[PDB]
Amino acid sequence: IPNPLLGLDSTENLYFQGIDPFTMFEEINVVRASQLHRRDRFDPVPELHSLMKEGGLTVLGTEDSTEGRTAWLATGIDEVRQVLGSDKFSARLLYGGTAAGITWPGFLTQYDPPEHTRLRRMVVPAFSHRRMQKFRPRVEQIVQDSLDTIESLGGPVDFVPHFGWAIATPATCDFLGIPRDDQADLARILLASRTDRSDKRRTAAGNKFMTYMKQHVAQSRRGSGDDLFGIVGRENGDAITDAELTGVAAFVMGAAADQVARLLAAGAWLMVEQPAQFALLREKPETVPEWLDETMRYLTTDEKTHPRVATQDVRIGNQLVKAGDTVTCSLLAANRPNYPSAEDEFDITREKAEHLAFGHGIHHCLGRAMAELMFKVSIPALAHRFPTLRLADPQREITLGPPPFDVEALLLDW
Ligand code: HEM
Repeated sequence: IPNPLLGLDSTENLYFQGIDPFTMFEEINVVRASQLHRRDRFDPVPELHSLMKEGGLTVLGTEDSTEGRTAWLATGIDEVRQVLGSDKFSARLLYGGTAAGITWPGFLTQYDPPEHTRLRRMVVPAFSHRRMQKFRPRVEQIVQDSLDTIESLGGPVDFVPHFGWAIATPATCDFLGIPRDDQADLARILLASRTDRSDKRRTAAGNKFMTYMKQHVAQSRRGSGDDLFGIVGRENGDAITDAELTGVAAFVMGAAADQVARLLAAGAWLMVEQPAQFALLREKPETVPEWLDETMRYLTTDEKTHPRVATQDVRIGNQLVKAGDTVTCSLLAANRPNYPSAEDEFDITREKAEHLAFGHGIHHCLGRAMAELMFKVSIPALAHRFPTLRLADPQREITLGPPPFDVEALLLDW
């Protein structure tokens, strides 16, 4: 029971007779983790910078009950790696007990070994470095088309739709063999499922997409395409279900496509904030072999991992994480440990900049090679195309939305 006589926070004060206390505990902690992972331009916010100084593992929240659950945040790189690499944490148990089945088939984030291992192993070959090599020429074409469209319009141009989304939509669609004629309507439907203010209309749109995708999966899984479905379906036959394939594909075009768009927008913004450094990339790329890793480290566009649930008591760094506790890992804190300082600042010329922008352990980003391909093609292509790229209005702050790193609009001229 919150006490609204004492405090002002709306989220913490929400109460009505018959409210679920556990739900409120979970939701408040999610809100806290989210607030901590907003950004101050490219930087951690002061609240996270402060929290980081406290130690490598801190309490986000601790339930009203005697012997109730604690939600933890891991910020130290050692603690983050330890939690994410441990077999004593579950991802599945975040969504229900041992009894509860899979809620969203193909949502790998939600599986534990052994079934996480089998499903990921089945879908892995479609996401390989070799497979991305084969995909590069198509990505290069997508990027040039987008730059052509930008140039043809004239500045100012909003790089969120015209760069991030203009690349992410066709790239993710092409990867799944989605016919060119279907892609614009699908992107529109996905927009509605991500943003519509009516939850009812949001669900209708989501269902419309999943219906299309289920049909596409059934059509493609036994055919001869180089799309995800042909590859995985030909290789695995009936061992992978239509629902599992639908789930994987939907993540690629849904959530993951949003991530790529957000990364590309954040990248374009960094280029106009650090033009001398990216001039080095376009004119002498050989002198900056590790530019990609440094950029990923600095940007950390996926600030935090999904909470993991302790399956038994476990020592993390110095603390005791009790069975049933959750730990959320701050990839942002792990990647920016020395913020602020000269050494933390973006430096394109740095030695092999090591980072956890794509996570760690068994759940590490399946699409890392794809995301990297996207970025390694798009950013240099943009730099060469528009060397004079700048903010249309240097006086105006860039508006950032809720995490993950969410550039709402990026008006650039050249
Ligand atoms: C289209 C490109 C992408 C695809 C297809 C993709 C796909 C995936 C999938 C399927 C997972 C779950 C893997 C598992 O649980 O075994 C995952 C995890 C993850 N991805 Fe991506 N991803 C993409 C882009 C990105 C980007 C741009 C970032 C930002 C750096 C990112 C960061 C992460 C992180 C941090 C995790 C681990 C989450 C956790 O441990 O809770 N991904 N990715």
